[PDB]
Parts: sequence; C-alpha cells; structure tokens
Amino acid sequence: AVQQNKPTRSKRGMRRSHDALTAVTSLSVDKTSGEKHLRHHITADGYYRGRKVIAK
Amino acid sequence: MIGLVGKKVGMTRIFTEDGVSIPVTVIEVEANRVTQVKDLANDGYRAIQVTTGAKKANRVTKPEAGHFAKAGVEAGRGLWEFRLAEGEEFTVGQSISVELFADVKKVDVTGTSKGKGFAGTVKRWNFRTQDATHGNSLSHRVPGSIGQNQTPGKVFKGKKMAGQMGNERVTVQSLDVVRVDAERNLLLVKGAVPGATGSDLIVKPAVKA
Amino acid sequence: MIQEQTMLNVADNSGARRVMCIKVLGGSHRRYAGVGDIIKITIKEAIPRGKVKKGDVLKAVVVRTKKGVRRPDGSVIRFDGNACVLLNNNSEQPIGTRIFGPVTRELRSEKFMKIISLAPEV
Amino acid sequence: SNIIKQLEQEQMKQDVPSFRPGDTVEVKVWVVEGSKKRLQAFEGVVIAIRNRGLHSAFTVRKISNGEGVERVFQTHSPVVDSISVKRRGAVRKAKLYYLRERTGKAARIKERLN
Amino acid sequence: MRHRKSGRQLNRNSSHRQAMFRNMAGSLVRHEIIKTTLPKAKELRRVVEPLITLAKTDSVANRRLAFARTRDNEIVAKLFNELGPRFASRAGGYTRILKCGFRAGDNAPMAYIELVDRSE
RNA sequence: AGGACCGAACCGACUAAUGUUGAAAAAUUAGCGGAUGACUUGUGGCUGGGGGUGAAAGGCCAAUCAAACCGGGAGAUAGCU
RNA sequence: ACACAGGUGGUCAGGUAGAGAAUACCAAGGCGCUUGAGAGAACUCGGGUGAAGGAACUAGGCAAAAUGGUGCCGUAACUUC
RNA sequence: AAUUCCUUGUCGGGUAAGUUCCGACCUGCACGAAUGGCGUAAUGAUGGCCAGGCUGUCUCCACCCGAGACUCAGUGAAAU
RNA sequence: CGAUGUCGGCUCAUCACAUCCUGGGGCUGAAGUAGGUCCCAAGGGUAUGGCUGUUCGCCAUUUAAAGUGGUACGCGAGCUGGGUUUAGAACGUCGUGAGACAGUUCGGUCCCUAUCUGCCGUGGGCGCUGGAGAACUGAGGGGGGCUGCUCCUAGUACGAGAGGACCGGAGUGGACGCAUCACUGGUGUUCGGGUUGUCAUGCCAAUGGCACUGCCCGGUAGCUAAAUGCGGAAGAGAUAAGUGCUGAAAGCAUCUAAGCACGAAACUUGCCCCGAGAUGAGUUCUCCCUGACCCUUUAAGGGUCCUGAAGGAACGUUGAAGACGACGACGUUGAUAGGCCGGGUGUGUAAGCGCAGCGAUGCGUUGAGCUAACCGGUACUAAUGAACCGUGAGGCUUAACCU
Repeated sequence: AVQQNKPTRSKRGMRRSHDALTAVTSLSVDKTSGEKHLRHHITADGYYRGRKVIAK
Repeated sequence: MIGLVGKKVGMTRIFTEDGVSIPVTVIEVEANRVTQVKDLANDGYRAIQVTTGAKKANRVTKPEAGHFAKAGVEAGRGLWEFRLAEGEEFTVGQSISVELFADVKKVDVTGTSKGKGFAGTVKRWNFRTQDATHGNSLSHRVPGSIGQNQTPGKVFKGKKMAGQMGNERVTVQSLDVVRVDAERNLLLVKGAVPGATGSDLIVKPAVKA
Repeated sequence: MIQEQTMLNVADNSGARRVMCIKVLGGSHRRYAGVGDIIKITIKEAIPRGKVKKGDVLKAVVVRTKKGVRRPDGSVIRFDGNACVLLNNNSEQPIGTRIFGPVTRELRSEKFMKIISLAPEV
Repeated sequence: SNIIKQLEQEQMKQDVPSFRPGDTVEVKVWVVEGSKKRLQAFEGVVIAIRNRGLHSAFTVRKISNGEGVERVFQTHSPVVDSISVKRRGAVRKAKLYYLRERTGKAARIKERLN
Repeated sequence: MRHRKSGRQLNRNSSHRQAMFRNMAGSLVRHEIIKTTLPKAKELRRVVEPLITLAKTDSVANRRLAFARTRDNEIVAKLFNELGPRFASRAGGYTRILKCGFRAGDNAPMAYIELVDRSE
C-alpha cells in the first residue's frame, strides 16, 4: 500500500496551477497624495482617503 | 395554477375544543409584482416571474434594469417562476395576492430547510455511538462497515455516509388553509413547514375534482 | 418512562408494591409503554388478601404516568407514581374490585367504565 | 413580524389575576373535556411564574400526602370559572423545584402576612 | 455548534482573553491610541463600551462601580468627571478601528484602536 | 506493645484512559494501594558464564540470556542457495 | 544522542482556614516559556452539564456518579471470643 | 469434584426461562491418609450467583469548555 | 509454508430465487371458511428475554415472516478476544522414562503518516466562439416501493345450519424516515442571586478575583428529542405468468401463424430531487460597442498608436454562509455588524437611611436592583474616487425575407 511509480510532471504543473496570489497591480492612491496602499489600510506617510490620519 | 411567495412569520398553537393543540404557521405575503410573462416561442408553454421586493435602486445594472423595464426594475428578495396553464385570464395589470387561495383549501409548500451542512453519521445518517466502556478501538462514530471484502473491488453508490444536510427544497403536502386576508395580504396554514422563522416560502394551490 | 425490566407498584386492590414489566407489546419494535394501552407483567410479590400468584404471567394496562395526561391542549395533569392495572387474557376486564388511580378520559375510552368509576379523581 | 403576537392577544383575556409564585390560588374550572362542561375545584399553591402571554402555563401543585400532584391550567384558558387568591407565600425562588422532593414542614410555603 | 454564539473564541483559553482585554482597556485609556492585531482591536470593543457607559453618572452609588477589573492611579480623578463629557455622553460609538496593514515580516493583519474624541 | 485499622513524607503496580514515527528505551493523567516490617533507604563494597542470583518465572545477570557480551580458531562445514 | 512531558541524594516548610505535612487563597520568593498569528467543520482526547428510566449495558456496575467529617445513639449470623 | 465422554448425568431450589448459581446423589471407566486426609473465623490485587442505593454503562445521547482536525507565515520530515 | 487471522460476540453490505411474509392465482380427497399441494415473482419486509467461549441446542413471550443460498458458508490496512491455537500453573490417564493422551480447565497481544483504483462534499479551467447579464428546457440518473389494527358493504356469496370470503369504501398505528422549536422536557463555561475557605480596594461597609463554571441554585436567546407537525400518494402507459376474441397450419379442433383484447407488490412513468461535460456542449429575453495607421504584400500573418462600452474584480461592515474556496445582506441614494434609548424573557426586593428584636434575622423606602442574544426606536462608531481586467459591429456556407 505505497506509491509505486512517480506522478507526472504535467500533473505537478496542473496541481500547482490553482494559485490565487496577485501582483497587486494597480495599487491605490490617496485623494490628496499619489502614495500607494492596499485598498483598506493607511499609507506609511499618515495619508488616507483624503482625510489625513497621522501627524508628524 | 401558478404559485405565490411570502415570509415565514412563525408558528403558534391555536388550540381546539376536543384536541389537539395544533400549530399554525403564519405567512406574510408580499405584493408579488408579476414582472414577466413568457409567451412567444417560449418552448410552447407560458410562465410568470413574481418578484418579492424592491431591493435598492442604487444597486442596479443595465442588463437587469432593461430586462425588468416592462414592469419597472425592483427584482428584490427573489424572482421565482411558475407555470401558467389552465389559468383562463392573463395575469398582467394587477399584482398577485392571497386571492389565489380565496376558494382553495389545500396547498403544497416548498419550505427550503434551514442549513445544517456540518452533518455527521449521528446527525445525518441516524447511526449510534459504539461502546463508551468494555473495550473498543477507534470505531465509536462510524456507519458500520462501508463495503464487503475482496470480490466487489470497488465502493457502491448510494451509501449512508458523508454529504450535507438541510438546504433541501423539501416540500410539504399535508397542510390546510386556516385564514386568508386579501386586504392585509396574509395567509395562515395548519402544521409545520421546513425552513427557519424569518425565511421565504413558495406555495401553490392543490386541487382535485 | 415505563419499559421492559421496569418494576412498579400496582393499581389492583391487595396488590404488592412490586410487579415486573416483561414486554411493552404493540407487535412492532417499541421503546416505552403508553397511557391507556396494554403491557405484559409478572407478579414479583403476592399479598395473601389478593387474587394473584407470584411468578404468574399476566396482561395489564397503564393508568398513571409521571409523564402526565397532556394530548388535547399540552396542559399536563401529573401524578407522583407510575402504575398499571391487571386484565384477564380471555374474559377481558380489570380483574380487581377497586382501582388505585386517577381513572382519566383515556381509561373510559376503553370497555371498562363499570369497574373503574367508584372514585373519579379528575 | 409582530402580527403573530397580535394573533396571540386575539385569544388572551382583557383582564386576568396576578398572584406570583408561592401564593394560595384556590381555583375552579368548568373543564369541558371536548364534550360536556362541569364544575371542578382544585386547591394548592402556584409553583411557576405565569407568564409569556397566551402560552402562560399557570402551573399549580397540591403538595399533600407526600405527593406533589401537579397540574397546568393556563391563565387565559376558556374553561376557568374563578381564581380566588387567599394567602401569600413566603418564598424567594420562582422555579420552586425543592418542593418536588420535600414534605410537610420541609415543603411548608407559609403565609408572609406582612 | 455556535448557532447563536456571536462571541469570537479567537486564540488561547477564555481566562487569558479576559485578563488580556481587561489589561488592554487600561492601556487604551492611558495613551488613547493602541496598535495590535485586527482581531484584538475588535475584541477589545466588547464590554469596554458598557464600561464607558458605566463611567457617565457622577452619583455616589455609581462611583462604587467601574472598579472590579481595571485599576490605575492616574484615572482616579477623570472617572466620574471627564469620561462622561469626553466619551460616554455621546451615547454609543466611543471608539474607532482602522487596519494599518500587516505585521513585520509576517502575514498577520495589524490595526489601531482610538477613542472617538481627542483632548484639546 | 503489635509481620494492627486509615493515612502524609517515603514507596509503588493493579484497574481504566492518553501516549505508541512518542517528550519517552516504558512516560503521562485519575484512582486503589505498601508505610515498624518477612520493611524501606543514603553511601562504599562483595557474588560471573553452566557460573552467579532467585519465598524459584529457566525470571534477573547494564535493552541482549534453554545460555550474556567482545575478540579469536574463522574465509571452519553446507550432496543446498 | 537534544535547552527532550522523563530520571535524581541531603537540609527548610510562615499567615488565614483546617485534626493535618491533606487542601486553597496566600507569605517570602519565582516565572510568563527558543515558533507566532489566527480560526474552527465531520472526526480525535479529556473535563463540564445532566430530564425521565436505570445495570436493561457488559464477559464484568468495568468505567462513572452517589456515600464520605465525629460527638451522641443502636446493632444479626458465625467465631481461634 | 482442580479428577466425569454422551452430560446441561438424575432430582430439588432460585428464574417469564437459566449448559451458569445453591443443595443433594455414586455407577469415582481414573480421589484416598504425608507425592498427606477432613473442617473452621477475621481475611483474599480470588472466582461464580442474586438484592438495594446511586449513577450517561445503556434507551439515546443533546449542548458546552480546554487541547488537536483547518488556514497562513517562519523553520520544514519519514517509510516508500 | 520469506507468514491468505480461526470459532463465537458486535457493527454493516451485495447478488441469486430453490418464496418464510408481502401481490398474483392453478390443482385437489376445492361447496363455503380452511387445510394439503403447485409456480409467475426477489420491488418492500423478515423480533426480543434467560443459560453457554459459542454457532449447534433448549426454554419463555412476541410475528404479515420468525426464508434458503452464493460472496474465503460476505464486513480484523473493522470492533471484541471468552474457545481453539504462546511462555507459567493445576487435575485424570499410559509408559521403565524423557515424553505421550478421540481426557480437561485458570492467566494469556489484535499493529498501520491513505499512494493508486473507488467513495462523499467543494473550488478552478476549457466549451458552445464579439462580449456580458437574468432565468428556464429535458436526452438521462437517482430517490420512492411491503405491512399491523378497526369499521362499512354483510352476517353478502356458499351452505339446513355450523361457519363465513373475494370484489371497493374509509379511518387509525409502530419500527423506520423528514422537518421545526411553537408547546413539554433538556442543555445553555458572554448572565441574575445565595454560600464555605481566602485574598484585594488602608480598615469596616459595599464589591470583585481565585478554590472543578470553588460549591452551586437557576436561565434568556439558541440548539435539541425524550417534544410537536408530517411521511412513504392519486393518476397514466405497457407487460409476464395467466385468461381470451377472431382463425390457418390439422376442411374438426386450437390463446397465435395473419389480425384483435385484457393482467401481478413486477416494469416504466407520475410523485420528490438532480440533470446539456446531452462535447449529442439546449433556449428566450435584456445590456453594450459604428477607430485609425504600418510591414511582408496579402483575403493569410505580424506589428503600431488612440483610449474603452456593457459587465466583472477590489475594498468594507459582517452573515441565518463556510475548515480553505464558493455563496447572502447591504456600504451615508446607509440600519450591514455593534453601542445607546424604550421595553420583553429571566433573576429576586439589594445598596444607602432608619426601625423592631440581647441577636441570628426581619421590616419600610421597593415588584428593589440587574441584563446578552428577543421586540421596537436611533447615524453615536465603522463601510474610497474608483483604479484593474474587459475595446472598436466580431470567419465560411445552404434556403428565404429586408436593404
């Protein structure tokens, strides 16, 4: 009751075809600044949705 | 004769003088809009689309808004379709109500059972639990023996194991119309029906001469 | 609930505190007995003032349940003991002259009214 | 939708007695038995809260001869002649399950009378 | 399972989550913005909003409460004096949540929780 | 007074369960039990291969044992493989 | 073999409660871990809840639950008294 | 019967029934006085048979709590 | 024989038909009811209690039956492990004896990191071809299938009588199966209250943590069965055995040959659910798009710019939807999740103040105080412009119509 003969490398390619990670393109920008973020978090500059959320 | 849709308000016991206590299920019936009627080249038959709410006018798309424009776009809570045969007069010009049941006594309801998808052999397939003491090794929750040895070489179709439960269409037929109100658009029926309190019920009349 | 191998007190006059339920009857597979319906009993103690023998096999009917009588409205009428009364297997009818039980509506739904009605309790 | 509560208040009564658990309620009924009305009386203490509208149970228990002898009446029931509350109880629990396994001075309820 | 339980069982035993979120309530009122995981930022809102509602009334009988689980020497004058007009007098909505992104080097979602009003 | 009744420290194997490619060269969790004795124990010794030790199972003798382990005669012999 | 749920000699054991070295909050004292985040389904392991019935279960009340402290009362057969 | 096929002998008792239990019997294919005989109490990590309480062992499980089943990141196997 | 787990116990299958029961009816020493016997038929069905290692057997009570067989006389990469079939013990026998025994009992292990074929839920492609959206066809598969009790016809048929039936005409049950939580129970470690040990806010009160949710006593919302509601349909088509019409081979005769008609719990629909990958890739409706340039040179192929509809995707708030995915509600054209407000269910009259009583404790202010899920109210907190994918009327033909 063990694997006998090796599975095909096309079948290995097809089982690996089900990937869903994205290249995140395009990234979103703030309504007052062209700085990039994912569609629901803050920028690393304190800008967010044209509101400004973290001071310096 | 077609069908109608309304919400399962709940169930309450109505009591009787000689017994039994009798549960009655209450159905809150909507203005079933009659958004469509199928006719020209539609497989030689006719069928009506009901619609059960107005949803939101902000959320609409042009392929839905044009397809419904013949009655205005509303398309809320569920569309649903019923076969129109032996109906004598055309359904368009008024929204259908509990007037469908003003003479009828019996109905069939497609309850749509509340989901219990997690299942299991004791929950779905009615099997026991095996030996909590005296001795048993990893065979305490099982549908017994799933197939006989050697000669079959394979597993049979239609075994009492796995799958999902609830969320079936589940019809019920042993019902009775207790009250109708065409002004309130309200229906009361005797007995219990599948589907949770606050879920939508499909009903059609049952007749035999 | 009353079932196979249950020991009970008996509603028959000069009957002992101990009679054994050997079958719940109904011909089909059955879990528990039911009010106003028959059950198979053996006498586990006999009292000399009584009209039964120890170890004898007899027919009985359930006359009070701790589960109560409750079908028509769900309103329960309840009792503080489980008991049956003894029936003859050929001549029919309750074999005693007095019954110790509430003698409810489902017992007068049987052919027995003449020998149970000395003391109605509800 | 609340229209099903308006449907329970359809069969409820316009006015009904209150007693609260442990009171001595001295009850009369016409029973009807689906066939024939007749006067019957039952006396004990009320061992449960009324309470949930039309499906109020109104459970009364006789508590005598070392037996409880429990009965459900329903406070809105159409077969009730009268409820004649004549004594208070001296109790603090509403479920009163300790009275199901006790007798006499251990299941006494008392009078309050305060 | 869980058919009316809307409480998140989150991670580790209930007695940890109790101790931790009762401590985090003291940490939140001290600095008025705190950073943690998105699940922890939302689970800190539970029973702390009722605790803010509890801090509104300045009566000597209500001053007996808000004291069983979270204590600090520097809130003793704000209690039953400021937490009312600043927060609890709003009648609900005493906080804000916002996801700040992911955790350093790993896929954990990170957020900040703040009070609905900042001192002037 | 006690080859005494229960019982900490101390000891310890009987049932049950978990563990069983483990944390594990035999443990873990719960209970019943041994506890002035024909007992137990800290520290160092003494008993060896057909010999030891055993209120005695051919059990135990450093995981091994109807005869331990290592190194030699030994690349012994195999009408067989 | 390991920063391994294990093995391992001698000395010490306060307060409140309690017969007490049982046992808890504690004292003085110590640690918050050498993967973390989260989730949550059939099922796997232990613990918790238990209606009405109860030893029917099982080879077996195994296992589990109930009993449980000690002052005053009250006690069979058999017996090496 | 720690000795006995057919045998659950044959009879009595317990039991709805009882190859088990308790008590007798002789016709022990083959017990027997130190390779001992027979009996008696507390007692037995002893075995068989019943009664009562208590009870999720069971009718029949139903729902919880703490830990695994899942998933993502870090570090990433074995037998075959 | 480099190693197919055996008997019995539990738990659970598949095929036969030599039919126990269920439907059909023939022959008879069949009037009738029955009994005896025969064969069309495997679609549904075919207990429970005691004794033993246990089948085999026996006994008591139930039954429409208490059918037989194949599958290693079916289910140890199944559960159990008492017998048989391990080391040790203990009895009877044979032998000079080690041993031996158609003589027998006590204690005696049951392993498994699931690869492949299979099975059961669920994602993602390719496809019907210009792209999208909403929904529905039915070639075909599955599910379903028996039965107990009672009453009318009727004391009808047959028969002095005794006795007592088909035919169709209803009601009511169980195992078993399904659904809901409304009743009745249960549980319900986000909750109300009492209490023993103790610690903590100086101490006391009031109050909280721990001691198994310390001990509990209880329980809303929810879920659940032991609760309640319901369930295996009516109808249509076509057959086998079997009964027949009309009739030739056999001038008679004959269910058959030509030609016609009926019939079973079987068979196929209807019922209930799936179902175009039905590649044999179904069908209607709706939405949208009317741009140019270059190269080899060409009805083929490649490249460039311009800037893009319909729709999807992204993102929340989170769900009655989940292991991951897939899917619902909606997102200020805002009640999607929560808090807050008015109240429910469920607990139980507290605190603070005083009074009666050496006091425990009780009394008044007080139906106190307390709240989550249920009901209603409320923008108080939170919920991006829209980027991105998607583009420009889409190859050939048979036949008709419009131009």
